[PDB]
Parts: sequence; C-alpha cells; structure tokens
Amino acid sequence: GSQEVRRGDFVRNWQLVAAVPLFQKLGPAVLVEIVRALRARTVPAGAVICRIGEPGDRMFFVVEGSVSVATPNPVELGPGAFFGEMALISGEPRSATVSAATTVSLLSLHSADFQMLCSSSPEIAEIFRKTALERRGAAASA
Repeated sequence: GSQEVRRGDFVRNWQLVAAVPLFQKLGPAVLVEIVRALRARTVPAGAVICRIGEPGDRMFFVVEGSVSVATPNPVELGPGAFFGEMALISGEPRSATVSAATTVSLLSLHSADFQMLCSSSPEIAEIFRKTALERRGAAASA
C-alpha cells in the first residue's frame, strides 16, 4: 500500500525552508511540518521543473545543481536557490519556464500544505496576509 522514505537532506531542507522569508515569521513546529511535507525529487538534465505560467500553487527548492529560467536573458540559479514564493503569495503564474541545466535536485511543496498550516494557525494567516499585503502593496524591481 503506502510506504515511507528516509531523508538525508533533512537539514538542508530545514535551512532551505527556514531560509524562506515568507516562512521566517513561521514557527519551528510549522517549519518542521513543512519540511516534513516537502517532497524531494531529482530533476535530471533537460527535465523541466515548471512550465510557463504554471498554476501558482506549489513551491520548489534547489539543493544541488544549476537551474535556468526561461526569460529574455540567461537566468541560472545555483544550489540553495528557492523559487515558488510568488505562487504561495497569490497563486500567481510563474510567467516563465524553469528547467534543470544538469543533474539537479529540488523538493516540491504543494501550496495546499502551506494553506493547511496557514489555516491551522491564525497567526500565520495574519502574518502571512500582512506580509502578502505589504508585498502586494508594491512589487520589487529595478
């Protein structure tokens, strides 16, 4: 039926998640649950992480490898690079195609997980909304 899988990058995933700012105002139990709700997946070279204008409702973090961003310029991200916050912000469309330039490894995180913990904790919803309202208030560019 169902089964479990060990974890070695648990620490790297803890820092990856704990590295997230939107999760900086989160708790340890929430971070632990989030990390435990994270799904580690190996992305081979050529494998696309996310398509263009994806259904903003999932997060992904890079642990090892170099990912690229489909844009008007060659955007490449190294290890420890995270992305998907925007989706967790307002389920916005990626607005670009993310693919692994080589044997990269990242972990996915269904936005449902964040919504579950956000719904579970009112403080997280308040802090999340506050940051979301502040972030939405004015984007960051230039």
